[PDB]
Amino acid sequence: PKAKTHSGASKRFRRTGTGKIVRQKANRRHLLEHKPTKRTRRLDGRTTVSAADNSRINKLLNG
Amino acid sequence: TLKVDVKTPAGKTDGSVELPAELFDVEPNIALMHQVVTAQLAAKRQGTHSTKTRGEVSGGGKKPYRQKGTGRARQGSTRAPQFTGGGTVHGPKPRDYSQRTPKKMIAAALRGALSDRARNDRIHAVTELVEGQTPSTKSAKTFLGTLTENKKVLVVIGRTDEVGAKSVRNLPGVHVISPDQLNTYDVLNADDVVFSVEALNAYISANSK
Amino acid sequence: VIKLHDLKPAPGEKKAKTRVGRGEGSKGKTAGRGTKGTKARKNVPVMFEGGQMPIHMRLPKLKGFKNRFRTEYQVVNVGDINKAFPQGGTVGVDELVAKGLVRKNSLVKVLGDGKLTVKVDVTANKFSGSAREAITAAGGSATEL
Amino acid sequence: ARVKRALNAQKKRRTVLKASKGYRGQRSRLYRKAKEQQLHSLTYAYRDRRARKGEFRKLWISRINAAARANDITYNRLIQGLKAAGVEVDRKNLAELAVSDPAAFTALVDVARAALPEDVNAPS
RNA sequence: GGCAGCCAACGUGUUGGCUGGGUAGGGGAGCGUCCUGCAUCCGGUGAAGCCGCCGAGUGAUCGAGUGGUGGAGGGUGUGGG
RNA sequence: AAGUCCAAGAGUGCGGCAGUGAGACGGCGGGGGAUAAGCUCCGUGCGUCGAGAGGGAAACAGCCCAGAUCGCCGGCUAAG
RNA sequence: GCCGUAGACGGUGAGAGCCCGGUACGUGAAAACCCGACGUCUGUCUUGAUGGUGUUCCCGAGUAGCAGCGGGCCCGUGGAAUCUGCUGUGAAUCUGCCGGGACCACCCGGUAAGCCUGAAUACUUCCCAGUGACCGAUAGCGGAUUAGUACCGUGAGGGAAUGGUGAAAAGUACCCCGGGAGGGGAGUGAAAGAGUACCUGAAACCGUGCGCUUACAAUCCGUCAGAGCCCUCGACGUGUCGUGGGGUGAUGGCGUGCCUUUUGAAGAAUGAGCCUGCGAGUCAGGGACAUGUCGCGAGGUUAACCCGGGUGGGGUAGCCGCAGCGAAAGCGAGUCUGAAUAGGGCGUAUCCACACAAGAGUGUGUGGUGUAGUGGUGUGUUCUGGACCCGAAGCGGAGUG
Repeated sequence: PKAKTHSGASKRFRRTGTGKIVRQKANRRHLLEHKPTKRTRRLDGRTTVSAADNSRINKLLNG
Repeated sequence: TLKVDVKTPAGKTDGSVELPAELFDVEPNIALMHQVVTAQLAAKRQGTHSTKTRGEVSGGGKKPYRQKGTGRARQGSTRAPQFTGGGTVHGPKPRDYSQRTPKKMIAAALRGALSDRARNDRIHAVTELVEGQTPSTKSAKTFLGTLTENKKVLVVIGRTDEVGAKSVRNLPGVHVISPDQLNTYDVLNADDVVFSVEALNAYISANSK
Repeated sequence: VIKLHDLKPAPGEKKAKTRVGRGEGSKGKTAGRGTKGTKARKNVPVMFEGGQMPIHMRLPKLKGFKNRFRTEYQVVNVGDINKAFPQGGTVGVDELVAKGLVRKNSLVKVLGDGKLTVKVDVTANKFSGSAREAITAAGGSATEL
Repeated sequence: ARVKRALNAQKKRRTVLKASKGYRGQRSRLYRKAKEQQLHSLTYAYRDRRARKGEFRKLWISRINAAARANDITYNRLIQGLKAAGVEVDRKNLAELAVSDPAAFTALVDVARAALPEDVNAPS
């Protein structure tokens, strides 16, 4: 039997050209009125998955 | 390019064959040859061994007695592994042992084996094993005795030559094979590799074309 | 002469299997599991973090869609063409796959990375601006399929 | 390949049971009880190999003190005097002299007494 | 006085300096059992097994050292499971 | 700025494999309690037991001395 | 010495090509059946084909389509296409109708509501011939022995244990003790330390004989010192020492079982009467990650399948590597955001030298050196599977009372 990739992990995480695993930041979907624009601007884009989650994220992505 | 002289059953020398360097002068590779021969034996082995686990042992579908009160150990089936007559926990099951070694590895191992044979001067070319149309183990034995005095000899004979196959078939240490089916295990098993001339040219043409 | 009993594995090839739970000398009575618990008996799923919202559920899904009508190209740079064709000449997809530069039956786009110093007649599905200029400057034609 | 454990098992069983000969009761007949007693016996042997040196030294000191007091000197003063006179004889051979050569022991007592200070309680 | 681990020095393996309690656990190297490819040796002038003696190794253990009993198969080296 | 430096077998980064996530008592600083508990909750480049044998405390995990590679029918000491 | 197209495998008084059944290789069918071939026989075409020109009729009906409620599709009702069940409603015959993931237009494909069809594929109750880095009597089928038997249950149903004398019975004539059983002589046999209680014959357990020790003594049953007695190996005299070895041990010091599980157990916590057998990290997959080792190497490699009495030879379809950035269109050693040559994110393997700038941490440019993956296989983890082994109360389906 082949190994199945985790669907949520696949939809949440991507990889870069060298192998960095990349995620998105939270607290941005709604309730945006009282959030200042400075805090809103640090919450978008992508960030590298922290070294603690690297192993589990790789496991979920590969199999 | 080492030479090999052709002999005849009559005892005379017919001609010479030129063994290509790319086939008979490669450097032996012990680890590669060991891997290939081990893979060959693994493919040879048949794994028709089996045991019945706790599931396929007959009976034993009922709890033998109550969980509590009897003063004995808890048992859930009379066929549990710890029972006499119970199933086997991690026992043999039929399995396929053959592995997928690359063709380049296989061919290089065969080249190394035949190259070692050539280097130690153990390759013989023969126009024909016995005089045609009737098998004769006596004639074949005499000719092979004049050829090599070693115990185990491989004979590489074409598919259509029945007289030589039937003639050397019964000799104890002799193994008869086709030029198409040359393999590292057989080559290393033999002390001497006795080629028929047509088998030699067929092998050389097939591998160099 | 090499016989069948002279065949040995390469040094460091084979490593002795770890047989576990075979006495207190090596790995006894627990087999490297420690005392009781969950891991003492079965396993723990990877996507499980003890009860709190797992890492794959508390982050937003990556934005966007996939666009299954995407036209994907296999790319080759002018530097590789320069290295592989010292004598110049016509360069099409057939010889680009012959010299092992792109896949066999794909779409080829040519990119201008290296330096081109030979006369070459390139034919491809698509060309980049830099690649086309670099090919033209060396007196070659960038014929587009 | 089904393997029978008989040969491998009886090897160690015979070894332990032979090593446990002369024990009393179940400890010389039964493999498990013999194994337990073997654990204890080897622990005791290892401990007493260390403690035997001290026990023999205690015996030697007792004999040396007995003979020294027969020569009208105490053990501590005799040892201090022998240390001062530079005599390097150890307690085993001192006890051997005491039991076997009383005259030689008396000579050593006299040497120690001569090398002792005039007043042993003086602050120097 | 004997052994082992790490490191250094000099050389085609010796010397020296430090170090060597240990549960969960990690790492390295090994003994014994069976079945096998290949090569060798022993065996009704007595194999295996079992019971002893006399010994041996740092350990699991060993005795191509020897007696008794027994009556037909084993040992060794190097690989495979 | 030095020291240790044929070692602490030290720090830091990444990776393979873990176990642990019930602690105890003793010394100092505290809370709760009656400034009781062999009580309970914290702090401590504090210690020991846990996972630590040997000597002393009569016996006596946690106190004092001291960290067991092996042998010796050698010597000097620690607490006592 | 001989045979060998025969040196496969078994038996025969111990390892047999030449003693036997056989083996290689050839021969054999009255009858029955199964295959083919040629015929009688049957059918069909021959009152028959062709290439052309312009109009009406026909081309599968309670069907398609639509609606309601469902099923199944990667698709869990979602914008829900295609297929399909029940209930209603219900069309046209070719400028017709159905499909191209709601729908509409255009182009494309096809011609539903009639029916038959081999091969490639799946399985073995049964029959024949073989094979095993499968088991060898607590194993292997439950069943090598009376086996679905004995026994248990009202019933459905559950369900065992029990192999080996010897080469040949040559299975102990006869005598003695004994009511017999059993034995002692005598015989058979190479062996009766093979006597139908029978190959070998271990441990627990139970005796008999001999040596030392033990009835003033508080013993986790040992250990370290150790008198005495006894037995051996040597040298020497009449019994006395040694580089000795063994067996017992009067007496002295020291000394709180094993395992689990615990802060902590000799614990008055748990488990174990004893011995002998058996009883727990295994296997599958081009699976995932890491690390050895081997082949090739900017390439590596085949899957199904085809041909070989084999482990060998072919097979380029695919997969991985070779360019990245972006939600995407797209652009590309750059790219995205952005009005920005204005900063930032990601990327251009990595190093060295040289210039230009800056000391807001260094950046930007020119040169070189140049980039390492992939396929087998060992090991450690991991995924899906009963997944290291044992253990509930209970839950479903079908039956028996």
